[PDB]
Amino acid sequence: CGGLTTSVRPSNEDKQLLTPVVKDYIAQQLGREPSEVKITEVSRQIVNGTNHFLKVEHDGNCWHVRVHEALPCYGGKVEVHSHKVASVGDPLTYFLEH
Amino acid sequence: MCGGLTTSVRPSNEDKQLLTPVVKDYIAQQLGREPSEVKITEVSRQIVNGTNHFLKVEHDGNCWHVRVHEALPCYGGKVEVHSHKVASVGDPLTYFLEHH
Amino acid sequence: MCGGLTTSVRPSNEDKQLLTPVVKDYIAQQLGREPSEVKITEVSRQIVNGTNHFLKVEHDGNCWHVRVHEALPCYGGKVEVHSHKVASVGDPLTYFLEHHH
Amino acid sequence: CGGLTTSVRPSNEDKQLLTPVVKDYIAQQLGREPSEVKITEVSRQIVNGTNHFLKVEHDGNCWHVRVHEALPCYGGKVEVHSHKVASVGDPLTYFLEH
Amino acid sequence: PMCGGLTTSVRPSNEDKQLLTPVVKDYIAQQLGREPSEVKITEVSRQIVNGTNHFLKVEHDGNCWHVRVHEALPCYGGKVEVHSHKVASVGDPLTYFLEHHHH
Amino acid sequence: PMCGGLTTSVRPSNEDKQLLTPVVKDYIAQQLGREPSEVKITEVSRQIVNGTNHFLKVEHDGNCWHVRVHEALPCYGGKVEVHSHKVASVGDPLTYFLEH
Amino acid sequence: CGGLTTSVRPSNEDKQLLTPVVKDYIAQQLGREPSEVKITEVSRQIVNGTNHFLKVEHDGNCWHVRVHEALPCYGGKVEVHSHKVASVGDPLTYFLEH
Amino acid sequence: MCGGLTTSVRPSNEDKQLLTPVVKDYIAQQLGREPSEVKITEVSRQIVNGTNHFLKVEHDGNCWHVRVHEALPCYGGKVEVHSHKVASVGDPLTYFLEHH
Repeated sequence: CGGLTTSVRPSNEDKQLLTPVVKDYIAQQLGREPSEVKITEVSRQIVNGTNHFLKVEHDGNCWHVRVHEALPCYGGKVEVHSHKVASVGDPLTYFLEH
Repeated sequence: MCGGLTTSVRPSNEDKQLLTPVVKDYIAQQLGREPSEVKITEVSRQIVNGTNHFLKVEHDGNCWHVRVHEALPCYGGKVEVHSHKVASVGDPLTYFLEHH
Repeated sequence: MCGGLTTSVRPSNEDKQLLTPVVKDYIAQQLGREPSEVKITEVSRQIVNGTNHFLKVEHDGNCWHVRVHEALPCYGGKVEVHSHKVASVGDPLTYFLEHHH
Repeated sequence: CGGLTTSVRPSNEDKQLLTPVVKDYIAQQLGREPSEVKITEVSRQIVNGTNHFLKVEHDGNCWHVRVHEALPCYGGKVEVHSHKVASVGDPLTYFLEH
Repeated sequence: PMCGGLTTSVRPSNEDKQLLTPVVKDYIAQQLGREPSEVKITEVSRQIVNGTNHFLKVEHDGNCWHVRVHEALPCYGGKVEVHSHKVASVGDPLTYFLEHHHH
Repeated sequence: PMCGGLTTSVRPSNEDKQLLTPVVKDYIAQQLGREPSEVKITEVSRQIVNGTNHFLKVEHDGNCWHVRVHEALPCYGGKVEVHSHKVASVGDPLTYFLEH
Repeated sequence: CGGLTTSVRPSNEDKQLLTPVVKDYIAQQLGREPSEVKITEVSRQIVNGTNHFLKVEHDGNCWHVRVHEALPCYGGKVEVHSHKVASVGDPLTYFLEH
Repeated sequence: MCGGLTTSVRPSNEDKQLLTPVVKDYIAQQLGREPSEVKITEVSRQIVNGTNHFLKVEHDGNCWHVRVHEALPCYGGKVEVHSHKVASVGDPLTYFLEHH
């Protein structure tokens, strides 16, 4: 359940994907302004599940945490996908922090 | 239409049992030591249907595997990188999740 | 793992309200006349997650559009044609569902 | 919701998976095996929903009917995908009749 | 065999009837090729089972079968039994199956 | 996640061959009505089982079957499936059975 | 499965079964018998899994190592529970070294 | 019979992939230095179902948390301490594994 397709070379896929990878991610953290980006291999996984956004207090600090839980028929994995430092009074909203 | 967040609430006991161990382990690995007190005070849920694209990417003589999530349009349509790891060109492209 | 059928039951009122109009119209078109009594006596459900592939297919100088369903492996993995229609090469490949008789 | 992807020419994987299934279907529809079968264009739609298998009595006849209901976020369409003549005593099982 | 003995046969509870009756009814229908009218469970006996199902590819005299063997752990009674088979190819993947030979 | 997935296929160990070969050989012999000449197990994949077998006496339309239903624990997928049945008389004791 | 129950005071059965085992362990760890030993709180975790007993050679030394692997539905943790220095010729048997 | 070990064998590639990193990290922490070559030469498996009892124990004015494993009767019934740590009386009793 939740398996990856056989790796292939990208086709149109390049136009959709390449830009995000080049942009802020890698451009931000990892130095700045990457030169050469080609991809070369792509593999897809269909995922249905739920994101749990959590406010967590630990030892006098406060994080927001994004935990992904895949449905059982999509592999059932539970993983943290990101966190950010927050204040107690901050609203718990959708976020992605690199 | 879909993919909105539920109103933030205090977690149930079931929520705490499922989520706390996973969060606790993540904090421990991020900080390099186990936390003493860990309390989930608020939870909000979002249904997500989409696809993860696992990519082998060569950039300026380096090779990364990158995990990019694409939500379906009716689940908000967001496209985001969720993780990367340094890899060798010969490494198989498999499922991964790499933290910091 | 998923994609099995539930045990057959007599339909609820919700089932009858959702399904009856669609079935009635289908029978009418198949037989060329509206039926008088239509009664759903048993229902069994299957969750399906997969992809529809809409295909333009050329064979011996004819062109069909073909709707092929592919269930995910954990929903049974079946690959099946669900309908076809005669088309021309210049027709756009769009969503369709074609009943023949 | 439930929209089709941009048309592309089929990949080698597409041709390997889909061509045999289509070829067999054409053969059965026409009553003879075709000589050339070529998929020239493909467009994909992700679907989640439920198949309802129904026993239906109408005007002294009995059919099994396969009705697909897409979830609202996958377009919400409700459609008959096939039927077969059945006896009242037949078990209601998975089927596809062309 | 410390564990894995059968309980004393009793009349089923309402919970038993609700869980098991639909499943049995559907199985009978598929076995006979016709839906039964009345289906009643009159007696139940229960066994705890811990063990492993082995799916096997087995080649014999130029034929290939996939075979489902259940092995209970020794302290659950230790029985090793074939439940079913299907004819397969050498090239077929060895996957989960359960074959009833319905009508 | 839930348990009761299949392990990766392997060639059988010597322990596997010793335990399983006799049982399979006998089963083939009974199915075909003659002992096979060559029997080799070439590949094996395992699934953990944790649950309960329900042995049932069932009356349906004036016939009587004994039915063996397996119920996996919730954390092993929760499936309830019939594994076998036999024709019985109404007066027969309900005991352990396996009918091919 | 595999979460910890809410902490409670130990039952009389808990005290009778577990106190001697804990007392003996403390005695061996400290090299002298304790006077007073009291269990004040207990939290329980059901675990199903497998112990892997390993003979491991590293840099000209040989250890036996006991690694516990919980089933996926019991949390999937893989942890070393003990080790002992051994010779290459020693049989690999069940052990627990404190 | 109950909770017996399998016959020792050379590890499979799956065994090496799962177990080697965990063992390597443990050795590193025990010795204070990462080993160069780590090789698993033999493996034996024991299937175990039971319960971990996490205990807060006060003994002669000191406070330990203790992890005691109890195997079910049909898995051998053994009761063993698997680890302890020094704790404060106010510490929450949570899952732990202490190597020191």
